[PDB]
Amino acid sequence: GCALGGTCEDCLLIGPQCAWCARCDTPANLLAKGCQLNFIENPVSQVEILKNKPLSVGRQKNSSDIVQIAPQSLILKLRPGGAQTLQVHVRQTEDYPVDLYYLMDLSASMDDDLNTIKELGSRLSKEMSKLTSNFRLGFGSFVEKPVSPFVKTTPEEIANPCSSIPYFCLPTFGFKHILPLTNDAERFNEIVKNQKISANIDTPEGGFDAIMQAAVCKEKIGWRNDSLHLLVFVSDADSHFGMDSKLAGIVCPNDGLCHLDSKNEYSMSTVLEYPTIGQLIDKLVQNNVLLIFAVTQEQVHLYENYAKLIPGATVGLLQKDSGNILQLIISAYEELRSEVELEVLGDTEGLNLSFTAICNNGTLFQHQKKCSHMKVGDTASFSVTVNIPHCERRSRHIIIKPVGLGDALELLVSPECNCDCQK
Amino acid sequence: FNLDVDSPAEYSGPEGSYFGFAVDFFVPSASSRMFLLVGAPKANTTQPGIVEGGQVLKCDWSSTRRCQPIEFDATGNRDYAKDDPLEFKSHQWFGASVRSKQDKILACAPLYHWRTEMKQEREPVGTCFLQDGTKTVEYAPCRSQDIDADGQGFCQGGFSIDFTKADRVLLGGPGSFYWQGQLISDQVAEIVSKYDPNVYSIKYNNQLATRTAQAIFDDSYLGYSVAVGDFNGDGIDDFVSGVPRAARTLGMVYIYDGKNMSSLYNFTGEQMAAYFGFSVAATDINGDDYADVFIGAPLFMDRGSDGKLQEVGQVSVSLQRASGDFQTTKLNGFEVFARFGSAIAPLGDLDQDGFNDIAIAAPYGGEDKKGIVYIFNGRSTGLNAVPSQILEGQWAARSCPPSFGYSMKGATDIDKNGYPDLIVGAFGVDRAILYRARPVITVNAGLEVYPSILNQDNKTCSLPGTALKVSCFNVRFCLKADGKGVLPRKLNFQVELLLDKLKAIRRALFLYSRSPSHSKNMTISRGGLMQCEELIAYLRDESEFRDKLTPITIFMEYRLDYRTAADTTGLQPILNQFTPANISRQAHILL
Ligand SMILES: *[C@@H]1O[C@H](CO)[C@@H](O[C@@H]2O[C@H](CO)[C@@H](O[C@@H]3O[C@H](CO[C@H]4O[C@H](CO)[C@@H](O)[C@H](O[C@H]5O[C@H](CO)[C@@H](O)[C@H](O)[C@@H]5O)[C@@H]4O)[C@@H](O)[C@H](O[C@H]4O[C@H](CO)[C@@H](O)[C@H](O)[C@@H]4O)[C@@H]3O)[C@H](O)[C@H]2NC(C)=O)[C@H](O)[C@H]1NC(C)=O
Ligand SMILES: *[C@@H]1O[C@H](CO)[C@@H](O[C@@H]2O[C@H](CO)[C@@H](O[C@@H]3O[C@H](CO[C@H]4O[C@H](CO)[C@@H](O)[C@H](O[C@H]5O[C@H](CO)[C@@H](O)[C@H](O)[C@@H]5O)[C@@H]4O)[C@@H](O)[C@H](O)[C@@H]3O)[C@H](O)[C@H]2NC(C)=O)[C@H](O)[C@H]1NC(C)=O
Ligand SMILES: *[C@@H]1O[C@H](CO)[C@@H](O[C@@H]2O[C@H](CO)[C@@H](O[C@@H]3O[C@H](CO[C@H]4O[C@H](CO[C@H]5O[C@H](CO)[C@@H](O)[C@H](O)[C@@H]5O)[C@@H](O)[C@H](O)[C@@H]4O)[C@@H](O)[C@H](O)[C@@H]3O)[C@H](O)[C@H]2NC(C)=O)[C@H](O)[C@H]1NC(C)=O
Ligand SMILES: *[C@@H]1O[C@H](CO)[C@@H](O[C@@H]2O[C@H](CO)[C@@H](O[C@@H]3O[C@H](CO[C@H]4O[C@H](CO)[C@@H](O)[C@H](O)[C@@H]4O)[C@@H](O)[C@H](O)[C@@H]3O)[C@H](O)[C@H]2NC(C)=O)[C@H](O)[C@H]1NC(C)=O
Ligand SMILES: *[C@@H]1O[C@H](CO)[C@@H](O[C@@H]2O[C@H](CO)[C@@H](O[C@@H]3O[C@H](CO)[C@@H](O)[C@H](O)[C@@H]3O)[C@H](O)[C@H]2NC(C)=O)[C@H](O)[C@H]1NC(C)=O
Ligand SMILES: *[C@@H]1O[C@H](CO)[C@@H](O[C@@H]2O[C@H](CO)[C@@H](O)[C@H](O)[C@H]2NC(C)=O)[C@H](O)[C@H]1NC(C)=O
Ligand SMILES: *[C@@H]1O[C@H](CO)[C@@H](O)[C@H](O)[C@H]1NC(C)=O
Ligand SMILES: C[As](C)(=O)[O-]
Ligand SMILES: [Ca+2]
Ligand SMILES: [Ca+2]
Ligand SMILES: [Ca+2]
Ligand SMILES: [Ca+2]
Ligand SMILES: [Ca+2]
Ligand SMILES: [Cl-]
Ligand SMILES: [Mg+2]
Ligand code: NI
Repeated sequence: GCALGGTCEDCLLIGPQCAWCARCDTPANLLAKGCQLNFIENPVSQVEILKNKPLSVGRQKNSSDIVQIAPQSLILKLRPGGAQTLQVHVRQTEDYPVDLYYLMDLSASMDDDLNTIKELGSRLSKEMSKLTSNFRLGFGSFVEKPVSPFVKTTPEEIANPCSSIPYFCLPTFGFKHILPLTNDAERFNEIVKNQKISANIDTPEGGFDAIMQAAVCKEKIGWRNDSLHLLVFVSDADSHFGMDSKLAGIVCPNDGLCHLDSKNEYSMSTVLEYPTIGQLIDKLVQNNVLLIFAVTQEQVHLYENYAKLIPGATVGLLQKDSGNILQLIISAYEELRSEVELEVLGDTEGLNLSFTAICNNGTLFQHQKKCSHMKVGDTASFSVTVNIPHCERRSRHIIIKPVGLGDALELLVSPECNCDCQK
Repeated sequence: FNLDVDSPAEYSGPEGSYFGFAVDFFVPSASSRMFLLVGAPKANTTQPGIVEGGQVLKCDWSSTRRCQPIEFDATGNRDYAKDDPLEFKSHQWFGASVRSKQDKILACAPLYHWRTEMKQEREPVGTCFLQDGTKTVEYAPCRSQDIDADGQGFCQGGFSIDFTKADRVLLGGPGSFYWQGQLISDQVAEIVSKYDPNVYSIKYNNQLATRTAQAIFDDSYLGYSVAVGDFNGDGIDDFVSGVPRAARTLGMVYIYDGKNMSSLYNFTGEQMAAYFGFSVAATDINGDDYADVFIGAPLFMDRGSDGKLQEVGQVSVSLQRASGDFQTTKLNGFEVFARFGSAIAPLGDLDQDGFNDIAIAAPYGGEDKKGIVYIFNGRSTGLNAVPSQILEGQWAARSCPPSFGYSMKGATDIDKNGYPDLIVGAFGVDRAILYRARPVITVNAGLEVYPSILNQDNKTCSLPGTALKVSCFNVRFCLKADGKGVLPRKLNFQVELLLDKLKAIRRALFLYSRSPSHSKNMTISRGGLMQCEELIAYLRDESEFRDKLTPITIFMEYRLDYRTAADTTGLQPILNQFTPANISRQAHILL
């Protein structure tokens, strides 16, 4: 239907298959008209490879010589309506740095837990040494926003929140960053012993506040630029979110910013709302943090449904004394070593994209950008189709990168609507 | 689409008091003037030794816009014994929820803490202060003998309140029975009659309340939001409440019978932690005299074209059928992280077309996150999914977001124009804005071109100046307009005509001016028969154009004179949305 539309510029807008002869008709029918190829103007969609460095496999002694995605830079010229399929290849290296941050619930019901984690840091680094040479571990603690109605506000219960049992408990605190992740596993053990239990709470707890801060505060936590950013959430109860703090008179939404004071403590646990899952996702993805839910059976199903929405998040069944936390982290790590999922950043609300996952050699999944059950060193190919509905103003920057990895593929998508005869 | 954004009424309050956290209308009976009710829950009071007790301001609409604080309670904390406080009115958030019915005003303090008559505790039972014409009492149904968390100690009664059509109060307290939640309903007669300043735990006889349930129902937050409407067809308003943390943070909305507190229907969310039940509303949107359920879930995430989840929020529209079933239709947000569906306020018939309308706000949307309120119109099929008007915030953030639209109230004709108006609260910048509705003009334009089949060799009409006659025809246009409410009986329109609109050589033009265009001012009357003006147009000579194929389109356009047809205050009326301001006919050539 190019014969009814066509102006050279407007002739190309009515359809991606349309063309102008410097009458608006298809390039095939223009040849029958007698129009020459140099007269036929077609800004056909095309790709221009800029950086296509091959995937580096095997133990690489040089850290700046590791390539886990191919290609890396692509200028994509697209015709309004026309489509283009990109071949993206991703593969994880054998030796890659790993950051672990042990974020733990310090409710009184986690007391029996504390007696078993006392020598985890050394034990964990021992086993993780087999899998990676570069492993740094950190620590953090959370309970709940220290404001009514979440916590009792009587002067005796504020001083000691376990006064009724009675038991010696520290006052309720939102979140306390304690140990920035380092190689010294011996320092980890010393700190676990110094920790004390706070209030005994059978209600959901303010764990979500800690996750936001543990992801955003890059410097104060100490996330390495090219490593796995593992966040181990260890709790035995549910967690408040979003407007749950409306009961406390907290009506100001979380800004997704760092608010650790000089004492390494969440200063805004009485000012900002709990983060929402929509917010947590936006920050965990931006900060490249892989979340691991280590919860008890009474919370597994609940946190299982949370992890479905959060890309790169898994769960694990924790024992009541948490004596299998070592067995959970490593097994969760090995699964991430087998998972390869794609991400798209900075793209458009209006751009439509489709993904097909090509796991192994002869397996092709539709509507999937994630592969599993693959040993380290196996390749993972993806077909990303990009299409622009309208004409737009100018080019827009997009980034395609794997989940958990630092490597990324830059996309410069520039539309074309003008004619060569208009110059 | 008929809300005036040019010159709205802007009300403000003391900084940090959250002026606009709760807004409502206040209209006493008969001749008495109109007022606005803005709740400032963090406002300083003159109560002895009480910081940020909160207060509700009665804003005046006549002349100046002064708002005088209403005196519900000037007293400080009463004592159980010597040097042993019984209550803690400090930071109680009084004015967090303000509901008004006729002469009655009901404000509440959700964070009102109270000492047990047995041991020295500090439990947020929450309290309320009902105010009649002359009388003023205290209403704290959770402040009872049922103590601690397992009881109604952390009830926070008054967290959400609403009146019924039979003068009955519906109150919600999320924290009752380990945060199962609770709906309590008492007659306004017993609230004032059984009141006793010396009694702290008043027992009501005709009380309707939800009982305690199993431990599996803990952490539900029943009574987070409330609304009223009839749903079993008995005349009595029934109780609708959002239960955001029910079904493992999936969200539910309970409906109890407003007669004996019996379960009728209940909805359930589709997405995890979307806060399904944050805000509920009940209004007949399709004009079938059946209350329709509106449920908000501002944290709802949606899949876009990019295949990426994005928090935009979602409002579910459940149309009530006589069969008893609901026709649920979901409505998603527009901007990311704007939390569309935080506040849902019925507007009544905003445009007076015949169907009630509604407003849904996205408090944290727009440029600089000022705030956006969307207006949706109702129709026979249901709720028109596309908004007809967008209200934008105009104020920047200080430390907390302006929250333009966090709480709003409409369906009350304050200026007596025949059209209900709207109050939008912005506590983040301590403001409250009253938007006035504009009168709607429905205009039925008409255009007749006879004959439409022009004979080029006809040559009937004589042409002044030359002896050569030309082929001619008639152009006839009529204007009729009529509206509802208070609006001028005389309306001035400016009618413009264009012959051969689509085509370049112009093949047809009028006789008197020899020009394709024709301007004519037209003063038509409201509700009268369409006055009509006819004019003669002729076709050009055959030798002046060779285009005999393209049809000659006769185009007419009209626009209302808003300046001269404006209200005494300057409130200009508006033409209807769907009705086109321009129509066109065409003519042919036999060739
Ligand atoms: C809207 O959605 C809501 C949410 O689900 C629905 O409201 C709920 O409806 C269900 C179904 O009716 C209710 O469950 C019932 O709960 C009562 C609770 O009774 C309590 O008090 C008793 C004394 O008065 C006490 O004995 C009960 O304790 C018993 O149970 C516990 C363990 O559950 C046990 O330890 C005890 O020893 C007792 O055995 C309890 O504290 C319960 O009595 C009901 O029992 C029914 O089912 C049993 C099955 O064997 C049967 O024997 C009974 O005769 C009875 O038929 C039932 O379980 C729930 O309480 C409601 N929730 C709330 C908050 O009100 C609602 O139905 C939905 N509406 C619509 C229209 O669908
Ligand atoms: C609290 O008050 C309410 C209302 O005042 C009481 O509700 C009444 O409940 C009794 C039974 O417990 C009902 O008595 C029955 O009424 C039947 C009416 O016809 C039924 O069957 C129809 C099909 O033939 C069916 O369409 C109809 O549905 C209607 O009622 C439903 C709720 O019951 C509702 O969901 C539907 O949308 C629709 O409105 C009926 O089910 C009759 O056939 C029976 O023989 C029996 O007499 C009353 O009608 C109810 N009153 C109403 C609905 O107004 C409730 O019981 C009270 N609670 C307590 C504890 O007493
Ligand atoms: C059909 O109906 C329309 C209305 O619907 C008629 O339009 C009006 O026509 C009358 C004349 O009959 C106009 O009145 C005249 O306007 C002249 C305009 O002069 C200049 O005005 C501007 C400067 O003054 C204005 O702006 C300053 C601020 O800058 C203000 O302070 C002033 O108060 C003024 O508003 C200039 O910018 C402009 O370019 C003009 O040069 C004025 O000089 C005459 O003395 C007389 O007042 C009237 O303005 C028209 N109104 C509209 C809305 O168009 C139309 O005539 C009718 N047609 C027929 C055939 O009857
Ligand atoms: C209602 O009246 C209240 C009067 O008590 C008003 O409360 C004010 O609230 C602000 C915070 O919004 C407080 O500002 C604080 O200032 C301290 C610094 O104070 C220093 O001095 C005190 C001794 O007075 C000392 O204890 C401190 O350690 C400091 O050394 C900051 O640290 C805080 O972060 C905060 O900014 C005001 O102090 C407080 N007023 C008074 C008199 O204390 C309230 O704002 C009023 N409500 C409204 C709506 O206006
Ligand atoms: C040739 O062109 C002329 C000019 O347009 C046409 O004259 C038009 O004729 C119609 C039909 O008679 C007129 O309509 C009216 O009909 C009612 C019927 O009762 C009558 O009461 C009116 O007095 C009038 O006749 C129309 O007004 C008239 N137009 C003009 C400008 O005079 C004529 O019909 C055309 N002839 C052919 C064969 O196409
Ligand atoms: C003639 O009237 C039609 C309406 O019937 C006008 O159509 C409008 O077109 C614009 C295009 O951007 C839309 O944004 C409007 O929503 C349309 N109007 C309606 C009521 O939907 C058309 O513009 C009018 N013609 C002229 C010359 O003004
Ligand atoms: C990490 O890489 C980012 C680029 O994404 C850069 O801005 C930052 O300075 C780097 N930090 C270090 C310590 O190299
Ligand atoms: C342009 As390609 C071969 O990376 O799809
Ligand atoms: Ca334990
Ligand atoms: Ca009813
Ligand atoms: Ca209805
Ligand atoms: Ca309407
Ligand atoms: Ca009005
Ligand atoms: Cl106090
Ligand atoms: Mg715990
Ligand atoms: Ni024709």
